[PDB]
Formats: sequence, C-alpha cells, structure tokens
Amino acid sequence: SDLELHPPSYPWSHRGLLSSLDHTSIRRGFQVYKQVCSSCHSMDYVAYRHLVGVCYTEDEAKALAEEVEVQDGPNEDGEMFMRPGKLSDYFPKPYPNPEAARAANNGALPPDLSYIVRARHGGEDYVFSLLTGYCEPPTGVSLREGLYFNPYFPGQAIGMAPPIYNEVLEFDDGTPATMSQVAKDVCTFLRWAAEPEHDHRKRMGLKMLLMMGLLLPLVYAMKRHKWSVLKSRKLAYRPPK
Amino acid sequence: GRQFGHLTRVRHVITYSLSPFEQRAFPHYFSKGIPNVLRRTRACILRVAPPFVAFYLVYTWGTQEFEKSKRKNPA
Amino acid sequence: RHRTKKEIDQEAAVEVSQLRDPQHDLERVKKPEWVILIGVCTHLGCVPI
Amino acid sequence: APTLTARLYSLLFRRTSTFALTIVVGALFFERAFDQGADAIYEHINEGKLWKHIKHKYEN
Amino acid sequence: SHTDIKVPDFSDYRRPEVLDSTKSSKESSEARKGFSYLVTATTTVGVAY
Amino acid sequence: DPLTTVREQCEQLEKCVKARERLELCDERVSSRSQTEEDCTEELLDFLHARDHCVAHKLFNSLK
Amino acid sequence: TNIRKSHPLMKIVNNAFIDLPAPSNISSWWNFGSLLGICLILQILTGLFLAMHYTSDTTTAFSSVTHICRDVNYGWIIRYMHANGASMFFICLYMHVGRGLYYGSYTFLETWNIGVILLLTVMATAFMGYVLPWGQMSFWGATVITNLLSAIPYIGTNLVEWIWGGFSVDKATLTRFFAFHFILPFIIMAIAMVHLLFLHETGSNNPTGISSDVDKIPFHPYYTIKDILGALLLILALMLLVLFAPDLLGDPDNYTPANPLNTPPHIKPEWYFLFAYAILRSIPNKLGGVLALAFSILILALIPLLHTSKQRSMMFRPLSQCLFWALVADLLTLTWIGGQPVEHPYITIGQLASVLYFLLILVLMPTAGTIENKLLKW
Amino acid sequence: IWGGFSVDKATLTRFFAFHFILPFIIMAIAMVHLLFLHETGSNNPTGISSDVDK
Amino acid sequence: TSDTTTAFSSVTHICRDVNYGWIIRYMHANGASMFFICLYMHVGRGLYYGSYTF
Ligand code: HEM
Ligand code: HEM
Ligand code: HEM
Ligand code: HEM
Ligand SMILES: C[C@@]1(c2ccc(F)cc2F)OC(=O)N(Nc2ccccc2)C1=O
Ligand code: FES
Repeated sequence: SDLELHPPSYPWSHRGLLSSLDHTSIRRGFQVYKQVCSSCHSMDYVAYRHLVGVCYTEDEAKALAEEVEVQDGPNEDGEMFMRPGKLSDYFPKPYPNPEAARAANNGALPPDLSYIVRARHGGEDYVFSLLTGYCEPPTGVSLREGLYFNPYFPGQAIGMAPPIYNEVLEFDDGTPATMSQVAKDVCTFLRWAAEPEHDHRKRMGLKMLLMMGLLLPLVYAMKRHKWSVLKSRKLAYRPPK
Repeated sequence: GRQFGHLTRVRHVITYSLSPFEQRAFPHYFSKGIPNVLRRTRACILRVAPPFVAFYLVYTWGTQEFEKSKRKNPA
Repeated sequence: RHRTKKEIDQEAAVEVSQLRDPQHDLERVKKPEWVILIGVCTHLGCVPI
Repeated sequence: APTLTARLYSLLFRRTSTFALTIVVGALFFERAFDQGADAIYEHINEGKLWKHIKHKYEN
Repeated sequence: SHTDIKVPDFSDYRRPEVLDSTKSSKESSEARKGFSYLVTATTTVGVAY
Repeated sequence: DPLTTVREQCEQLEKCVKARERLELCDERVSSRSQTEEDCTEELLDFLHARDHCVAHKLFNSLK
Repeated sequence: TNIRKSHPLMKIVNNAFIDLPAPSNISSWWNFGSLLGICLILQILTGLFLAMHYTSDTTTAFSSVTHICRDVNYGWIIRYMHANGASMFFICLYMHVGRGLYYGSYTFLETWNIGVILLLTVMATAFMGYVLPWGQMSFWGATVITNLLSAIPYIGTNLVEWIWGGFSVDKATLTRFFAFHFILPFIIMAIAMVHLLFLHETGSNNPTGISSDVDKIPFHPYYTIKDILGALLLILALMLLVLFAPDLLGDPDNYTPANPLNTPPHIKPEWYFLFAYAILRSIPNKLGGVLALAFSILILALIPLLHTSKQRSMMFRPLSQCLFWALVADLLTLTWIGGQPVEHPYITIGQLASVLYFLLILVLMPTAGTIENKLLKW
Repeated sequence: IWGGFSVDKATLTRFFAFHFILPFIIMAIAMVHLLFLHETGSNNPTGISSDVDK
Repeated sequence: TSDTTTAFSSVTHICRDVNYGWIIRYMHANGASMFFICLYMHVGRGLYYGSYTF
C-alpha cells in the first residue's frame, strides 16, 4: 500500500497526432475479448453492428453474433425464449448482477471494459503494463493468494489472476500468439471500444489544421487591410501663433 | 449611448490618411516587426517574469520534497 | 464494526474534555463490541476509508 | 500584358452579384478538391484501415 | 499659411505599383483591388466549407 | 515470447544493475531478523521503473 | 436618412455594433467580451443538441451520454465541443476579469458588478452541467459543493436537504440540475445584455486609462474584423481540444459510472475551480473554509473600493504591475495546490498562497498605488 | 424531425428540448412586439387618434 | 424524464408523490388553455378595432 509506480510510454501505431488505429490489430484484439475476457468482463456498450465498419464484414459479424444465445422478449404465452443472435444485440454479459460477479471472483468485482482505457490514467499503457507486468512478490510482502501480485495495480494486490501467458485463439491471418502480442492486440481493441470516433476525429483534425493554415493568414490579411488606414495615419498639430 | 459629433471639443489637429487599396497590409513586417516585439519584451520582462520563476522554484522544490517525503530509510 | 477489547479499552481512555464534539464512548454504543455508524464524513459528505 | 488580378477584378469582382457567384462556384469546386486531397494525405499516413478489406470481401 | 500644409511622404507604406508620382494609378487599380478582393473571396470560400 | 528477449537485454543496462543490487541488499536485510516491518516494495518498484522504460523503446519492433 | 439609423430594431444593432464610438487603441485583451458571447452561443447550440438525446434519470444518464458518443451521428463532436467550450468559457472569463483588474475597467461600477453576477451565474451553470453525465466525479463533485451550504449556522442542513430533495444527492437532485442548467444560460444571456447596456453609457476603457473621446473610431469595420479574427483563434483553440486532446482536461473517474458508496482516493475539480478549492481546504475549520472560498470570488466586488491610485490603468505603474503578476502567479500556485493531495509541503504552501492572495488584494496593491502617488508628488 | 421511421424515442426527447427553449424565444419576440407598439402607443375603441386625451 | 419507458410514469410521480405536483401539473395544463383563450380574445380585438394597421 501507499507507494505507487506509474506506466511507461509504449509507441502504439495510434499514438501520434494524425495516427489512426491498426484495424488488423483491432481484429485480433476482439478475438482476445471473445476468447479470454468475456467470461469475466462485461462490455455493455459495444454491439455486433459496431464491428462492421471497423474489423469485420457485415456477413462475418452476423456469423459472430450467431455463435451466442441472447434471450428475446415474449411471444403470445408471455414466455421469454432464447434466440440464435443477430447484430442489434449487445456483447453478451457474463453475470446478471454485480453481486454474482463478486461471488465468482472471491469478493472482487471485475469492472466493465467498454470505457476502461479512458477510465484509467495512462490509458492503454496502464492496461499493457498490468497484463505484461505480473511478477513474484518481494520479501516483506505476503498476500491472501486469493489476491495476486501486480506492481502496476494501486496497493499491489490485484484480485485478477494473470489471464495472459495462456497461449490461446484462432488466428486466421495466423500471427504468433505470445503474451506480449496478445496484450498489444487487446489494448489496441480496448482503445477502439473506448473511442470508436478516434479515426474520424483525426481525419477532421488534419482538415481543421489545413483550413486554419489557410484561413488564419487570410483573415489576418483582411484585418490588416482595413486597419492600414489607421496604422499609417499622420497627425499634425497646428495651433494659432 | 455616445455618438460622433457629441463626444468632445478638438481644435487644430490635422490627420492625413491613405486608402487601404493604395498601401501595404504588412509594411516592413519582419524588418520593423521583430525589433518592436524585442523592445516590448525588454520593457515588461522585469515586471512579468519574476513572479512566474518564483512559482516555478516553489513548484520544483514542492514536487521534489513530497516525492522524497514518501520514503523511509530506518525502522 | 465488531470491536476488539484493545479498541474498547482505548476509547474509554480518551479525554472527553479535549475533543471537538464531546462524547464518552459509553453514551454512543448500546453494547460496547458493536459500533454502528452512518458512513458519511461531517465535513463535506465523502465516504471515509 | 494586363495582369490576371486585373482580369479577375474586371470580369468577376466588380459586381457583388458575380463576386458572390464566384465564391459559390468556388466553394463547390473547392469542397471536392480539398476533401479529395485531405483524404489522400490521411490515407498515405495510415494504411491499416480498410486497405485490408480485399482479404474478407469478394469471397462472399 | 494653410498653403504650408504639404501631405507627408507615404512611400514607406505604398504598394509598389503606386510609388511613381509620374505614373497614373488607374493603370494598377484593377490589379490592386483584384488582389485584396481575391483575399476576401478565398476567405469566404474557406469559411463556407 | 519476445518480452523475455527484451527484459534480459534491459537488465544489461547500467541503471537496472544498481537497482537490482539495491533490491538484493534489501532481500538480504529482511531475511536477517525475526520481527521486521520493512517491505522491499520500494526497491522493486525502483527497478521495474528503469526496466520497463527501456522495454517500451524496443519491444514493438518485434510484435507483428 | 438611413434605414440602419432610425428603424427601431436596427437602431439597437447600429448603436452596439456599427456606429459605436470605440477607442482607436484597444488591444487583444478587449477581444474577450465578444469571445465570451461566442462561448455562450456555442454552449447554447451544442447544449440544445445534447438535450435532444440526454435523459436525466440515474438509471439512464450515463448510458444516454454514451449513446450520444457512439450512436448519434456526430454526437461525439457536439459532446466534446460542449465539454471543452465550458473550459474555453472559463479561459475567456479569467482573461476578461484580469484585463478589468489591470486596466482599472472596474471603475465602471455597474458594468463590473454585473460581471461578478455573470461570473457567479456561469460557475453555478457549469457545476450543474458537470453533474449531468453521472460519472464518479459528477457525483462526488455534486456531494462536496452541495455540502458547502451545510456550514451555514442554524439553517444549513435544511437548505442542503431542500436542494437535494432527499437525504443525499439522488434521483431528485439530477433532474433538478438538468432543469436549472437548461434555464440559467438564458438568464445569463439577459444579464449579458444588461452588462452591455451599462457599458454603452461610457464606452470602453483603453490600455492607457486616459479618456479616448479625442480619438474614437467606428466599431465597424475595425472591431468587426478584429472580433472575427479573435473568433477564429477561439475556434482553433477549441478544435485543438476536441479533435486532438478531448480527454486532456477531463477526469478519467468520470468515465466510471457514479458510485454512491465509494469515493475516489484523489477527488479534484476541473482546472478552473482549483484556486478556490485550494483556498477552502487551507482552513482547518468547516465554516472558516467555505467563508474563505465564498470571499475568494466575492472579493471582486470590493476591488473598486480599494482603488487608491490617481491613474486608472496599471500601464504607467511599475510597482502595481509587479504585484499584479505576483497575483497571477499566486493563482497559478493555488491551481497547482488544488490539484494535489492534502499532504506535507502542499498544506503549508497552500496556506501561504491563500494568505498572499488576500494580502495582495486587500493590503499590498492599495499600498503600491499610494506609494506610486507619493512618488509622482500627487 | 422523427429521428427515425415513426414518432419514437428520438422524437420525445427532441420535443422536450424544443419545448424548453421556445418560450424563452417567445419572451424575446414579445419584447420586440412591445418595442414596435411603443412607436405608436395603443389604438382605442373609437379608432380615432387619442393624443388629445392620454 | 423524457424517455418512452418513463415519461408517463414521471408525470404520474408528479401527481401522487411530489408535494403539490398535482396543482403545478394542472396549473400548467390549464394555463396552456388560458394562454389560447387570451390569444384568441387578443387577435379578435385586433381584427375588430383595426389594430392590425400597426
Ligand atoms: C484479458 C487479457 C483481460 C483483460 C484485458 C483484463 C483487464 C482488466 C483490467 C484493466 C482490470 C482493472 C484493474 C483496475 O481496477 O485498475 C481488471 C480487473 C479484474 N479482472 Fe480482468 N481482464 C482480463 C481477463 C480477465 C479474466 C479471464 C479474469 C478471470 C481469471 C479476470 C478477472 C478480473 C478481476 C477479478 C478483476 C478485479 C481486480 C480487483 O480490483 O481486485 N479478468 N481486468
Ligand atoms: C457572461 C460573460 C461575460 C460577457 C458575455 C461579457 C461581455 C462583455 C463585452 C462584450 C465587453 C466589451 C468588449 C470588451 O471589453 O471585452 C465587456 C466589457 C467589460 N466587462 Fe464583461 N462580460 C462577461 C463577463 C464579465 C466579468 C466576469 C466581468 C468582471 C467581474 C466583466 C466586467 C467587464 C468590464 C469592467 C468591462 C469594461 C472593459 C473596458 O472597457 O475596459 N465582464 N463585457
Ligand atoms: C441552455 C444551453 C445549455 C443546454 C441546453 C445544456 C445542456 C447540457 C446537457 C444535456 C448536458 C449533459 C450531456 C453531457 O454531459 O455531455 C450538459 C453538460 C455540460 N454542460 Fe451544458 N448546456 C447548456 C449550456 C451550458 C453552459 C453555458 C455551460 C457553462 C459553460 C455548460 C457546461 C456544461 C458542462 C461542463 C457539462 C458536462 C460535460 C461533460 O463533461 O460531459 N453548459 N449540458
Ligand atoms: C405571446 C402572446 C402575445 C403577447 C405577450 C402580447 C403582448 C401584447 C401587449 C402587452 C399589448 C398591449 C396591451 C394590449 O393592447 O393588449 C399588445 C398589443 C397588440 N398585440 Fe399583442 N401579444 C401577443 C400576441 C399577439 C397576437 C397573436 C397578435 C395578433 C396577430 C397581437 C397583435 C397585437 C396588436 C396589433 C396590438 C395593438 C393593439 C392595440 O393597441 O389596439 N399580439 N400585445
Ligand atoms: C465542474 C465543477 C465546478 C464548476 C464550477 C464551479 F464554480 C464549481 C465546481 F465544482 O463541478 C464539479 O462537480 N466539479 N468537481 C469537483 C468539485 C468539488 C470537489 C471535487 C470535484 C467541478 O470542478
Ligand atoms: S474531510 Fe472533507 S469531506 Fe471528509
């Protein structure tokens, strides 16, 4: 407790002012979400239609939604049935309550992962450092072992076991699925989940700066034109005698 | 509400003016401009700068002290 | 809050005269092992750790 | 041998009507040319967008 | 005595087209209004965008 | 897994060596008596600070 | 006769924006009034378009804000234009007040005193808005500010429970705050018109603090084009915030939904409230702290009575200039201490900066003006 | 104006926002109304100028 | 509140649960009618008395 360590600056393909997300790295990172995180983590604000622009086709995302059963509201009996899964439906919920989340995870609540990048200082750098930074405790420090050592988590005792050295995932393009690379892809995706506007924001950003680079000197030249009359005026005082 | 014609009394002042179409929008813009900003900086530095440096010194001390307070060395 | 004997001994030992809001511990609790509180600071309403 | 500024004035800028007509024709043609360039600059900077999407389409 | 009122030299501030006292300004008024109105035209296009 | 390659190469660098040893002289200190309060949190966090800094500069060239 | 001059509506526009005699010599620092007006209309337009999609229930407030940013076409730019527009509003407010202080523009008693009301009204406005997305900082910020009223002797508890509509910040509080936050910028707009009316009795002050009746120019074209340039510089600074750093001034805890059971460990205001926050927690007493906080804003209404110099402006006053810049740097120090934990160096220096704030204004600047008078044999 | 294919979620919230703003716009147009009136003053039952008996 | 799920319920909440919410609600509903009664009398006055010459 009390003492803290703060994350380093990793050079993401999306860090710099005009730099978009790697969408191939978004694609891989969804797969990390589906395979690993979704069993414990809610993502209440991303639906299957959101992927269609970004990392999949319309047909692909329909098929990924088809993998899960949903629950739809009733027919004539007043019933609640289960449903093959669509595109309008949100990412599926592991738990009905927060209390059910706490009951599975020995008292600790796994937080929703929709905004987790924007909800922590450091953003993706913190999450990467949390994932790749699991180590042995130092001498002096004993845990519960219900709680686990991480130097990046405040207090040092995280209720999350390392979810990461497990070498998982169907890969399609088929890049190597190392602990470093699996963390790189998930963080790239979790940025997108926090900020879908990221790519549009920066395209607009370029368009702004280019326009302002035109418009600022031109409006300046307009104000200089009108003000010329005054800035070059000569006064003379000519009193009698 | 104040209006032209009713402001004040002025006697014996000639103003000479040129059209903006007759003249430069940026006359001697760097060659006269940068000497002027240099002269303006000199005129004000001794009034503006010394409070902010005194903030910076209290900033850098205060951050250094707090960081170094959050450490032991014997128990 | 379930109270250890060390804590109940310690709160009996506090000088009542020296405090901002002067109460003995005995007038605050119905039975001395159980202290029950509204978990809201009297300053500006933050929740104390 | 008269200037292009002089011609742009004489033909287009003198009447406020034609001046406004110049800007609006100017704005339509500018919107096309600016967007086309500013997309292509942003596109050349980036290259992991749906540059990739040859992979996953056309199979359908 | 009002005849002692010469207008002071504006050569410092004058556009290069209108420095020659023996040249008609009429010859350059089209080019000069052209330049300043092109500025305002280009601006309005940019602002419209 | 190229994190292992990079952390090994980072530990080579001069600031990390002096922080490993300051941790080592804390490891030895805290074994040595029956009842102590002292922690070695401060000494470890010191080292990973120097180590993960160098990690961040280098790691992402490997990752595809 | 012109149409512009004698048409009963166009009359008002004429006397405010066209034919208004203005000082030839007003600087950059006079741009902030029009910029504050721009800021108000920006907050109005983006805010209405947010109100078209936002719902004000505890169950749905966070979700509706999320809905704006993912699902509503261009809801993200409107949302971020609004959040950063609020910051732009306070940047312009502070530059404008500071201009008034330095240049003796506060000698326009009624104009100044309405500006104070304008400041207290935008402060109340931006507080109630920040609550609305129902993040963690929204909630605990709501908790801390509302509880400032509970320090008032005898009636204080009854007053806070009344503004809650309950025993804490809850359902009744959020909906309230939406309604009050909608109405108050229209009230601001009306008080801003009254502000401008009082100003037009005298016209503008200038850098020199000397009467400029001898050298007035028409507002149009000169300050119409100068204000246009000013607005485009405001748009640059706003768009830099929205399109390149949208979370820079935001607290990350506001991206976590409101929890009524658990505080954040830190708890800090938005940047523009950090000086006042530093002043409050400088006092080891409940009532003392809030009284200090209230007095830190309300002191501006006493600044007219503490004018002591025979010159209006600080332009010809090197002593006062040094003490003014000492105030600005004291305020920078207070904004630093505001944003930091209540621990070792920060407490005592926060106390010293708080003393110095009140020492500069109440004592030191009115002593400098008197010395400067004596120095000029005046 | 729906924000959709019928009167729905988007429509109601819209209508709350527009219904809040419009009476303040009304209040401003009512001031402009009263300004125009004060140029002439009031008409009367007779429709004859009442300058003689104000 | 201005959601489809809660709009009817919040109006109901005003009329049962909110202290004097019923008078405020009904003052509003009937005030709207009063507004139109006054609008129509006012327009009709204008028509009859030639006040439209302004
Ligand atoms: C999959 C690689 C994965 C990611 C990514 C991940 C993220 C993550 C974050 C960022 C936290 C928040 C830490 C904080 O509060 O600052 C966190 C928290 C917990 N998680 Fe997790 N999580 C990943 C996957 C998994 C899996 C597979 C499990 C179950 C083994 C798991 C569980 C938890 C728990 C419990 C926590 C709460 C920790 C605490 O505060 O004590 N997560 N997750
Ligand atoms: C709602 C935000 C406000 C708006 C819209 C606004 C409006 C403006 C406008 C348009 C001007 C004229 C141009 C200029 O000098 O800037 C001005 C001048 C003035 N304002 Fe404000 N104002 C506001 C806030 C304030 C505040 C907070 C104060 C200080 C308590 C202030 C005090 C004055 C004074 C004294 C002047 C006269 C300046 C002078 O001529 O030197 N105003 N106001
Ligand atoms: C009458 C016009 C206004 C309306 C209708 C309005 C409405 C809104 C709404 C609906 C929200 C909630 C959505 C959101 O958080 O993004 C909001 C939040 C906000 N309002 Fe306003 N607003 C108005 C003007 C104001 C003004 C004048 C200010 C003060 C500069 C202000 C400051 C803000 C702030 C700080 C927030 C929080 C933004 C955030 O971080 O999410 N708004 N307002
Ligand atoms: C927002 C609702 C309105 C308000 C607050 C209002 C305000 C008033 C006021 C205060 C008067 C002066 C006293 C009187 O003669 O009644 C008046 C007169 C007048 N109003 Fe309105 N009015 C409104 C609606 C209308 C409408 C709908 C019209 C017709 C299209 C109307 C046309 C006039 C005219 C012509 C007069 C001159 C009457 C005369 O002197 O005989 N007003 N208005
Ligand atoms: C935006 C803000 C604020 C704006 C204007 C104001 F005058 C006071 C405020 F607290 O509203 C709010 O809840 N916080 N946050 C906050 C307030 C007190 C303690 C901690 C955070 C603000 O900074
Ligand atoms: S000490 Fe301020 S709220 Fe607890």
